[PDB]
Amino acid sequence: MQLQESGPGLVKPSGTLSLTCAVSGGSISNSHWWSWVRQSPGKGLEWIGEIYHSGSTYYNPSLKSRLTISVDKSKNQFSLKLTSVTAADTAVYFCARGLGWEQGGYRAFDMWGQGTTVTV
Amino acid sequence: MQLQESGPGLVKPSGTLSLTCAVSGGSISNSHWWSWVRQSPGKGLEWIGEIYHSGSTYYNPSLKSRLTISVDKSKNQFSLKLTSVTAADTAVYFCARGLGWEQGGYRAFDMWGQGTTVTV
Amino acid sequence: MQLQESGPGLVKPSGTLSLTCAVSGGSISNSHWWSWVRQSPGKGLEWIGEIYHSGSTYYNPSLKSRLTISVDKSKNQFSLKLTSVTAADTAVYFCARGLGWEQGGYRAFDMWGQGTTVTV
Amino acid sequence: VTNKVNSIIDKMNTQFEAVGREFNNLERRIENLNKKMEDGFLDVWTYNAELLVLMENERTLDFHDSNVKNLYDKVRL
Amino acid sequence: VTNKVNSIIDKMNTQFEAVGREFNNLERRIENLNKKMEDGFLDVWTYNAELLVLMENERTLDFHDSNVKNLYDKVRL
Amino acid sequence: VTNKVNSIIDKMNTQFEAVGREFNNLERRIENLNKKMEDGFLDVWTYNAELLVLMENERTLDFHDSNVKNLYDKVRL
Amino acid sequence: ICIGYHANNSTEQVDTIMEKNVTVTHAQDILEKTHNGKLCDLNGVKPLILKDCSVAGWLLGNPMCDEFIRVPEWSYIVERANPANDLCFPGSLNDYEELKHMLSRINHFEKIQIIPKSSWPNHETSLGVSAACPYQGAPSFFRNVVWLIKKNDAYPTIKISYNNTNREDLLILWGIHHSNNAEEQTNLYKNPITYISVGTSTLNQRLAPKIATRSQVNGQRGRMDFFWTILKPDDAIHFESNGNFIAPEYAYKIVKKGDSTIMKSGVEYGHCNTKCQTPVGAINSSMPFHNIHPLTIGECPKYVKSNKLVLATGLR
Amino acid sequence: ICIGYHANNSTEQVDTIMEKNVTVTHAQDILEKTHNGKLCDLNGVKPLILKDCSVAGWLLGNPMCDEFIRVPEWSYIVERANPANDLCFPGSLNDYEELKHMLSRINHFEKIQIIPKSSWPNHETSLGVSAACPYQGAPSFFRNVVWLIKKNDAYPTIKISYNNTNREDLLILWGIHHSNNAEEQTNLYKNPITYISVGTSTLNQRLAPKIATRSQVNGQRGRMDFFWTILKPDDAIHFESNGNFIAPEYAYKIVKKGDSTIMKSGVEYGHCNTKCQTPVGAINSSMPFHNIHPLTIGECPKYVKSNKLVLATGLR
Amino acid sequence: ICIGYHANNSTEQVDTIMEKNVTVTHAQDILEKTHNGKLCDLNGVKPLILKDCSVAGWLLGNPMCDEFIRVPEWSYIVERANPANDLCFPGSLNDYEELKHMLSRINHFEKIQIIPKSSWPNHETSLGVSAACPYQGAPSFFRNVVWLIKKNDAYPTIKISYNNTNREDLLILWGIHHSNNAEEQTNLYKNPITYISVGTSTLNQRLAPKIATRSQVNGQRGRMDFFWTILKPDDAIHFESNGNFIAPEYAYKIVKKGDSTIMKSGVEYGHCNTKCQTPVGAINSSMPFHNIHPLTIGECPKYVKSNKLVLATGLR
Amino acid sequence: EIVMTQSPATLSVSPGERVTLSCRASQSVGSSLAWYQQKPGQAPRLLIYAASTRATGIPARFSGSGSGTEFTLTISSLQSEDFAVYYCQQHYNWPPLTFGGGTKVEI
Amino acid sequence: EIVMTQSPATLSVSPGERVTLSCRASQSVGSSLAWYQQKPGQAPRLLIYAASTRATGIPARFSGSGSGTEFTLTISSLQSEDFAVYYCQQHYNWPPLTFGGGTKVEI
Amino acid sequence: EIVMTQSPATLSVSPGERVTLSCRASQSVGSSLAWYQQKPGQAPRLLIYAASTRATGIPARFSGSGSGTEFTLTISSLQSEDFAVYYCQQHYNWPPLTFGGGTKVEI
Repeated sequence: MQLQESGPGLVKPSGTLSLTCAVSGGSISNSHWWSWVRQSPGKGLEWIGEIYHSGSTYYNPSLKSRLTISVDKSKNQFSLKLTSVTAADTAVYFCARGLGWEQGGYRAFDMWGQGTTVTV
Repeated sequence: MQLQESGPGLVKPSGTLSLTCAVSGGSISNSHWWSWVRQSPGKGLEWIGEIYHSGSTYYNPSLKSRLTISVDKSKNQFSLKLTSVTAADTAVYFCARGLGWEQGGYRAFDMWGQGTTVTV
Repeated sequence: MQLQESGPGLVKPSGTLSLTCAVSGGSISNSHWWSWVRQSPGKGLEWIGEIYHSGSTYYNPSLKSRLTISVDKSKNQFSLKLTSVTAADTAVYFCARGLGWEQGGYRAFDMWGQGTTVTV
Repeated sequence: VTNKVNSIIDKMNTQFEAVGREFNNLERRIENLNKKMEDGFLDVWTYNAELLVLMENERTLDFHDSNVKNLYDKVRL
Repeated sequence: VTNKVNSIIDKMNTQFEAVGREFNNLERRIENLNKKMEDGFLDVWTYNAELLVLMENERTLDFHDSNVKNLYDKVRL
Repeated sequence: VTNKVNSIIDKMNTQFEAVGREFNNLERRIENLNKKMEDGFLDVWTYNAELLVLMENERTLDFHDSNVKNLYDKVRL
Repeated sequence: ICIGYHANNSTEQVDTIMEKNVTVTHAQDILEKTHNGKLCDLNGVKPLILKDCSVAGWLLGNPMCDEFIRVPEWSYIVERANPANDLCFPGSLNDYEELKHMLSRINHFEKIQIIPKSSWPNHETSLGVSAACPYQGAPSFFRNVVWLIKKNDAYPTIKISYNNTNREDLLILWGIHHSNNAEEQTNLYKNPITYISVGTSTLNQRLAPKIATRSQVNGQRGRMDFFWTILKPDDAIHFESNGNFIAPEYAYKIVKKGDSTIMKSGVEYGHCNTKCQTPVGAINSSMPFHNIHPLTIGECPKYVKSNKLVLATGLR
Repeated sequence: ICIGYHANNSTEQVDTIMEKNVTVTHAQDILEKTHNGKLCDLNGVKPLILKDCSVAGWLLGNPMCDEFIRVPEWSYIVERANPANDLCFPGSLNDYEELKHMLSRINHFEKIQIIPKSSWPNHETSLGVSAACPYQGAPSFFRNVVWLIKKNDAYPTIKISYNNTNREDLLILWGIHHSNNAEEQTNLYKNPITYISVGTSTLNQRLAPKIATRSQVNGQRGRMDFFWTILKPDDAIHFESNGNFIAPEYAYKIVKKGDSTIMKSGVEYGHCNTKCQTPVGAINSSMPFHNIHPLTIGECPKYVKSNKLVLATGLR
Repeated sequence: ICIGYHANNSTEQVDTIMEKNVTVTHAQDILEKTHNGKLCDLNGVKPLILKDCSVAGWLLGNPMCDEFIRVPEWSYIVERANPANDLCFPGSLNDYEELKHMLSRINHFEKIQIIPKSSWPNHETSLGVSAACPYQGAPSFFRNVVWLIKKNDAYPTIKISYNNTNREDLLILWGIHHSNNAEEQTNLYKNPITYISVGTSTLNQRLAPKIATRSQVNGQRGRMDFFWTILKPDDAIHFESNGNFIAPEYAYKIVKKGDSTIMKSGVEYGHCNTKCQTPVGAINSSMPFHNIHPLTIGECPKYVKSNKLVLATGLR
Repeated sequence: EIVMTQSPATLSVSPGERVTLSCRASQSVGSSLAWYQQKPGQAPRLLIYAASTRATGIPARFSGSGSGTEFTLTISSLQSEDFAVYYCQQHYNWPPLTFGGGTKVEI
Repeated sequence: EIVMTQSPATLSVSPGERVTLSCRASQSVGSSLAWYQQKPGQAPRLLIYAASTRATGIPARFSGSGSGTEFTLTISSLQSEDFAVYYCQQHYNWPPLTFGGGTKVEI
Repeated sequence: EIVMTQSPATLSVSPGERVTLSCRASQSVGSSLAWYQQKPGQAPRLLIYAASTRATGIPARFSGSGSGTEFTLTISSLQSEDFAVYYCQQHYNWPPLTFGGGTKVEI
């Protein structure tokens, strides 16, 4: 599972940030909870949110009122939007996958992508 | 069984008809519903009423307020009285018997008598 | 089984009486009811009262408000107090035992003592 | 005054209705509840009903008296 | 007025009476129903009692100060 | 007088609260008992509420037209 | 100038909060107390009344209940309190109360001859008579079920089935037999450890008889336990029995629904036409209150538990 | 001439619809708040009180409850909550709540030795002892039933009957033993697959024991299940058993009926004479309202759930 | 001097005892009628909603309802009426209604792998698939129980025990399989007359399968009956089986208690933050009366069954 | 109430051939109709009492069947004595057991 | 309350014949009564404690039976040691366990 | 909410002996925690997802256990490629989700 991630660079403050992941080697409609993780110096790792293929979503309480996840099934695509660039701490973002029901479906992240940085 | 009809040939207008059907050979000792049938030109056969041996009676809704059946155990004689003859259409009357419980007790009139007419 | 009464006399009008029935050869630690019986000429016998070891007492309704029974488990002692001497008309008193549970626990009095007379 | 009479039937139309049940002996306990059920509700209702009458009766006098008095006042100025 | 307060008891002398029941561990629903019986009936009865107490006290006060001004008008006319 | 309006909830705050229960297809008698229970309690409570609303509205109106008249009498003598 | 009270004459009184007897002129009454006193027809359709039969007696076709077989459309059921006919045999039908409750919302019936007598195999069926329910002094039995008995010392397993095709909710009844001892069982039937099994799309059942000794009631030492079920449209039902069995012959079919009521009154029948009914008599009034009996049927006025209610108007 | 309102002096206030504290010259009171707080005799007849035994322990003759082998007439029953002296053997009597509800209408009892101990010809009865209910530090058992055990390696099929000759209804109790494993069953009793059967009018019963493994409670791995029934005058009852059987020895007879009540509380006994009782104390008042506890016995006044009820009269 | 009643202006009316429409100036209202009509969160914690799965489907791990394999804390339960995925296998769980009552007081759960899949030494477990609940068009089964099947034509008597070493109380579920005929039973399991037994120091159970013919529902002729129990701390449970057996794999653990309620509706989910809830919509008002629906969750105002309520003041 | 009506009035047939009669009702009845045949100067005799049974009459000569609101009699053969007047009645509900109209078959 | 009474006062019976004594009660007591013998000096030992049982005293010679409100005493043949005063009691209900009146048998 | 903290900052351990790391939380979490470790330049991998079971990686050298509010990693021996930063995580309740602080092992 390649799980590529793509974003423009998202510089201009007081704007909109939109990273998007990309599923390859597999397909949506399998029971998993895709997630976003951001790593920053001085804070370590923060969990952004999760989204299921049906439509259920879970967000970070810190940025619930600002962030939004969306998914489209046309070519197995899902993206993240945050509505204030000034709130970004130029952390490095990753989109990663959870475990299947064979292991009991615990809230852990098994496989990860490549990673991309964003500069404000 | 020999079902006989004893009629007076009542004519006098604005009178009270009374025909007494008596059963011969048999007796009123089983579950049956004796009935009266009147045949008149222009409308064929009309059902007058029925009565069980215990006292239950069923009447025609057309002449319920004016017709009455009575029964006598002493010599097994069952009689009909209609209190006004102005509505009589000189129809020919018959007293008849239905089926027993061995046939399922359907409301059909199996055995019939000789029949006797009357005129006003 | 030995049941003995120690009568201190108690001969004084307008006074209090007492008696101190004691057990020898055994202990009160058993399922039995201990009873007092008084006898006098003119009225035959009279049942005074009964008491169990756990602290249950049954009194005569005639002298309920005036009599009292008590026990002492130190050396198997049980005593009667009658507050007024006039209620006791020189009757002779006895302390006795009932049946065990082997016979069904009936209210007959099996074993009797010696008896001691009291005068006023 | 017939409107006042119909007022009570208007207010009372939501009356509770009782339906019989035939619990057998073995379930005795629950049957008791059912019995007690009626012995509550009917009592409540009848009490309520009686109460109604009283005040209306009082009013049926009071206002009436009041009216004629003001009629005297109507011919008193 | 002591007669009135003594007679007050007859307005509700048929009041509901509670009897205990001992439903075991496998019938929680019906014992919940049984509890709700009491939590409803007792509340209804106490509300009725408080309401009637209030209205009777009000009426007692009202006629008590009405009679005195009635006598005053009687001697004043 | 808004204090009385706030106290209206105090008068009645102990109202019975319905709780949902479930019953299968071969115990219909108990389900009917529960249904009748709920309907009876709700009808009693709504009747009490409507009656109390009416009486206090009447009392408030009486207070309203009595205060002005007594003030007029006070300034009149 | 003389103006005052509207003078009037009166004869009756009324109660109030502060008094118990105050005279009144327009003594309007609101409570109805008088009833006719005899049972009578409702809305022009004759209600069904029994004399000594019971619900169990009627449905199971009691030999003495033969008069009531095909009852037409009725209004309500009035069954004689403490029926004498009832069930002559000392049996017991499981959960009688739910069946009686179900019978309160049905306004018509139709007997359907589902399993014809000739359809039965070699299994003997002509020896099912009893002395507990005589007819004209002769042994007889119920006229709604068939008690199959062995023939030539044989009893092949019964494997009948049925499919519901008409758009109606059929009702089925059957039963099982408890013998007395081993010899009676091996005489009437062929093998011990008999069992019955019922199969449908909503429930299951597997039952066996109970053999023991009991007291003597009506000179008998055996018992019969009946069972019943409701069948949905487009469904199927299956029976299996290796022994004791009370096979059904007639089924019941529902065709109309509405309102009814089980009744336990004690009065005879008259010719009438009313709108409401009570266990003591009919009502022909318009007052909104009555105190004859709380268990009414029809659009009757409300019921209270008092003796005097007056809503009078007027002076005095 | 100056005459007006009769102004006077007062001490305490009252509440109303339009106010909460209004002084009154004659503050009549209704609610009762004081109770003696001691259990005491009712109508001059001593009520029955149990210290530690439960109802099951009393009825079944608990070894540690010898105080109540015989008991006279009473008025009500007081039972301590969560009693320690419950069934020492870890059994469970069915439909306990039903029996407890039944006991709310009986005012007297009489023990009848229906089956004398000698009635058992060739069945061992002296080995029925248990360590779970010691007496004076020695093994013992209940004093109302007999646990029949095999004798000289024999256990014939027990069959018995009884006729209720006298003119009173009887109450009968018995039981069945759930063993632990096959070895224990075949050691105490000769044959496996034991069963019991009960025969009487209006009911039947056929039962078998359950054999499995369980945990350890009071150092035991076996159970006992009891059952009870009521016998009407001029009836007959029959018992049959092929194995585990807790036979009855004594029976209970009802001789009077009336009013009773079960009360759960703990209060010491006193000497008294009341006309009413509550589980916390006695009442010696006359006003018709109280709030000590909703559960009462006797002719006690009504119960409410408030704290201040005043029906005062007067000026101010 | 000109002083009198303060005549003013008004817009609407009000009702009273003696009239139905009287104009009023300060038309105070007390009844709330408007609702948002959307499901939202309660006190900041998201409630649990199920789309097309019943409670039984959720608990037993329905193959097509894998969305809720694990679930965090909630406040209440929303369940759509008559879901299609409820019990794809035509089984029936005993005391379903009773179980649904227990969930009204539980606010959290935790799955515990009490019996690992490797615990089974030799019984085959990989053939437990069915076409009744396909996954991705392939046969599958539940994900909370294991249907043990014979291996190498063998099935040793299964015996297991467990001790509740935790500081809490566990909830256990299992089941038994009703086959169709003898051939199927002997093909899947080695021996007939199978039975299961359970021991939990508080109750007993001894069950056997029912073999008979039935209808065809969902193209199947077999059934499954499930059972459940609650285990307290420091207790022990034991299972014995000699045949048909639906073994458990996961267990449920309670860690918190509070308030909850089952609610049936069809409104979608939306983002909000409210205090009360109704099965039709939320409430954001302060009046003490409403009439949207009698069933509420939270500190909602009281419910009545009327349409107009006014508590106005003022003249006119 | 239930009202009965038959459309055809007069039929002219030869002996031995096949004849049909129609009985058209007004409401759903089930299987609760009966048929009567009258000979001049004689009482009627029973032929069809349940909608699909023949316990009365002459076997293997007549027949009748139907459902809903339509019923029909077929014979497939008739002799010189079969010419008569036929009547259709219902017995689904009481009291008004009305009778159907008359029809005449003749040479 | 329960009260007992015996009608006969003295009977002249020599050693070696028959003698009968009756105990009469005021209410139904079931099977609950007791009988005592008291010869001066020794305390009264027990003879009969239930209506139809025997476990106290010498059994074969003495007997007694009854029910309802009447009971009776029967002896085969008395001897020199048998004459004493006999007392009747009830124990059906407590507390007032009253005693019966005295009765003396004479030689 | 649930918060994580590890006390030791840096440990100097040569290749081939023991080293201990601790993980203590502010509240009881049952048996629900995870441990993560990342290498310089790429994403981290999973090693321990439950309290007492192995997730991924070779088993012979890593381990960890604990309960209540205290958890601890144990190893047999380490090598030149084990030095990294270790992170401790909770998954007992997941509306929020937080990570542990940083820790370094080296020589």
